[PDB]
Amino acid sequence: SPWFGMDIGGTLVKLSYFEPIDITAEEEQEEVESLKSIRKYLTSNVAYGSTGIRDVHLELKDLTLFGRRGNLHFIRFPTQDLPTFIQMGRDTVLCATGGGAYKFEKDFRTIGNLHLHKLDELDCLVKGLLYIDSVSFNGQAECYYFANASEPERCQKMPFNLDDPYPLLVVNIGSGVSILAVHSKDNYKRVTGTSLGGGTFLGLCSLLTGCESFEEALEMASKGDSTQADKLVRDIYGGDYERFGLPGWAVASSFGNMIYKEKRESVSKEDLARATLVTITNNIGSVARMCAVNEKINRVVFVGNFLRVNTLSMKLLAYALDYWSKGQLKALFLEHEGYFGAVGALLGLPNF
Amino acid sequence: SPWFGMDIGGTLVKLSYFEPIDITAEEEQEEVESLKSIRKYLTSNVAYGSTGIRDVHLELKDLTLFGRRGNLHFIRFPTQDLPTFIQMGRDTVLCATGGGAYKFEKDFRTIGNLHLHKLDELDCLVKGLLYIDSVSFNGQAECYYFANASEPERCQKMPFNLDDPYPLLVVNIGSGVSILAVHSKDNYKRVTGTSLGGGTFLGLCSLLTGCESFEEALEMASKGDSTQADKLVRDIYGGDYERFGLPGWAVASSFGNMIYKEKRESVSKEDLARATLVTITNNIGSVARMCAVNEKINRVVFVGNFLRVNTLSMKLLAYALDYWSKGQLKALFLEHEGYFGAVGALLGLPNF
Ligand SMILES: Nc1ncnc2c1ncn2[C@@H]1O[C@H](COP(=O)(O)OP(=O)(O)NP(=O)(O)O)[C@@H](O)[C@H]1O
Ligand SMILES: Nc1ncnc2c1ncn2[C@@H]1O[C@H](COP(=O)(O)OP(=O)(O)NP(=O)(O)O)[C@@H](O)[C@H]1O
Ligand SMILES: O=C(Cc1ccc(C2CC2)c(F)c1)N1CCN(c2ccc(Cl)nn2)CC1
Ligand SMILES: O=C(Cc1ccc(C2CC2)c(F)c1)N1CCN(c2ccc(Cl)nn2)CC1
Ligand SMILES: [Mg+2]
Ligand SMILES: [Mg+2]
Repeated sequence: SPWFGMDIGGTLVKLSYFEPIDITAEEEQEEVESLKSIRKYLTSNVAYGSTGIRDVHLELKDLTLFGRRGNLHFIRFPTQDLPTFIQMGRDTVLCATGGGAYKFEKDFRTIGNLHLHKLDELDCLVKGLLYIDSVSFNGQAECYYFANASEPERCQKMPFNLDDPYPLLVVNIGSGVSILAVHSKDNYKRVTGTSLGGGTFLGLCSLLTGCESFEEALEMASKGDSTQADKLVRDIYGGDYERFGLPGWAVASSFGNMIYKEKRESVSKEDLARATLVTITNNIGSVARMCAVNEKINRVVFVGNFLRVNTLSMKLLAYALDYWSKGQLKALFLEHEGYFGAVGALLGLPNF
Repeated sequence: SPWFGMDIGGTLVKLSYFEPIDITAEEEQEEVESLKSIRKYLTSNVAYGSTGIRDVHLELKDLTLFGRRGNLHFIRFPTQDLPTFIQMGRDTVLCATGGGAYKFEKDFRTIGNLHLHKLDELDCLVKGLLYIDSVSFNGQAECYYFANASEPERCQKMPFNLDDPYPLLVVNIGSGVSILAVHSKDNYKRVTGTSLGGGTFLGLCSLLTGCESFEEALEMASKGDSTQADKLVRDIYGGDYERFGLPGWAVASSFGNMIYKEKRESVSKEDLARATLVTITNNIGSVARMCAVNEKINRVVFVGNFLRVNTLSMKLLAYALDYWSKGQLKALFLEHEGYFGAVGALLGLPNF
């Protein structure tokens, strides 16, 4: 049977598949056609149906897992299209995590003799993240940060070493946000969460601008000016608020200029997309900073798919965490951002 | 000259006026007509122009201030209409605070010989709050909370004593949010702030629903169902998330159901007004709780005008702080919610 791990989130299903590359002559003969056509279908296509995507650039090659050499593949599709996935499956031990492992448990069991083992979101995320960093990204660092995030002429992606990764604050930006404090391989807790996450950005953006995809929303935001919608410290004070070290450019009230009808009439959809992105991102950064301070942790790693192909938000998080913490905290990012739960699920396979 | 204190915020100007009631026979004769017509105009009207309002129910009567007995009056109008206020003034020592004391400094000096003394927002808020609580609300408690905020059949406003008020976490919800830690009468700090405040509610509401006033926005929200826009824990898990004590009713992603076109098409403006209010209010509550935990303070007082005639948000804050803190924190409220900076300004008058 094929080796999958699946993280069924509120928005996206993430799938990790291990493709063995040490298939012997005897093993190839003694393999069932449906197993052969699964591997063929998955490795010969990068789009699956109309909404499935293989993130080819993330592939881990020549990985030794469970005593086999193979390639680790990373695949995603909308949770909305899980019925299509299950129907295809009805035309195997499945380790699954995320809320959808519970919600859609009965649906997966419509696949005859399929064994569904549910694993907790937290153990899977932590196990997957530590594993991927431990095997490296094909010899390159899995973890990176933005050096000199204060000056834009100097700001550049640089690798970051996590050989001793503890303690770690993990900020998981999915539909919502979960915040975890990791003190060791077996000692971690969910510190808190916020409901202002990726689904808020996408939902509000679609309401305000009519955008029809995550990528279109980011493309509108790259052309916008959030200060058209937001009220800044200088709009209230006429400059800096010296007494409390608030610069004139800080946002005092997100969307706060939209209380005036004349401003609502002149703002562009691109401006509103950017103000939505900036509002959500800054609020995540601030919550992350308060949790780091309370947990006494200075390394904050951001994961989840809100940050995929989203350099605006990454740079904003890098700059804001460094500025508002007076350099006490480092914003850290990971190449395999959205897939750690799916990997951790796959890694629970020996337990069954 | 009349005794005013003024807090010019980003959205509202708040004015406290002390009306002496011990005016002797000689003092009344030796008073200039313009001084007489000011007092007459202010005490004989409750609407001023088309946007000024005297909050008559807040009046403090027979207060002894600066060695005179008088009544303390509380008046508000939009910062947008401050030019009208200044023009009326051109047809006095002014203690002023808030950002607008700096921004509009030069405008106030167009009033001949008027002396403008700017006072810091923080000192004024703390001084005003402690003063009003110390003199009481005409013999009644200035401070109150919602008893048994968990059960709605029992939930009722009850008075709360602040005779020793320290330490105190003050959460000032204006256009944005400022959070203060008060350890004594002369020892207080701004802990942090958030830009998701009252102006966010009003700005987003106006964009999403077309509402044209704060009160209309609250009226739409009272008729709405935020779960039409928000994605709940049970939408993702199918129930509670037992492992982390997240109830199925908690919001997992604010506006997170609005990523689906069919849901955007069926949601009502009232639903979106309520989701806006709930999103902003819960985020303020969560930030307040994290700051309380980090400052080791268990009493959290909420002020500012986001909460005036807004019992939905007060009850939401009362219930959420008690629930998520497992009863460790008390949400506290004050009758003179939006006016403490204006009172504190007035109290700086002897210094000049
Ligand atoms: N193709 C995409 N479609 C939808 N959302 C996307 C896409 N790419 C990135 N995103 C963003 O990524 C978020 C989902 O991230 P993800 O980490 O996969 O959450 P999730 O696991 O589905 N939700 P959760 O149950 O809270 O853990 C969305 O809210 C978007 O902001
Ligand atoms: N009549 C009203 N008009 C406008 N906003 C109102 C009104 N009544 C209540 N509000 C709410 O109260 C908020 C303003 O509160 P307030 O404490 O007066 O802020 P502010 O001092 O003007 N702003 P700031 O500079 O950040 O301190 C608005 O954002 C609304 O949510
Ligand atoms: O964690 C969350 C939200 C959440 C839930 C679930 C998930 C994903 C599916 C697993 C998330 F990403 C996010 N909340 C707990 C803390 N909250 C508050 C609110 C008020 C106060 Cl006063 N304090 N805290 C807000 C709710
Ligand atoms: O206080 C504020 C906002 C603010 C300013 C001014 C006023 C009123 C006029 C006086 C407010 F009500 C609110 N901010 C500091 C903390 N912020 C962050 C952001 C990212 C990170 Cl990572 N950390 N912190 C956000 C900005
Ligand atoms: Mg997820
Ligand atoms: Mg104010």
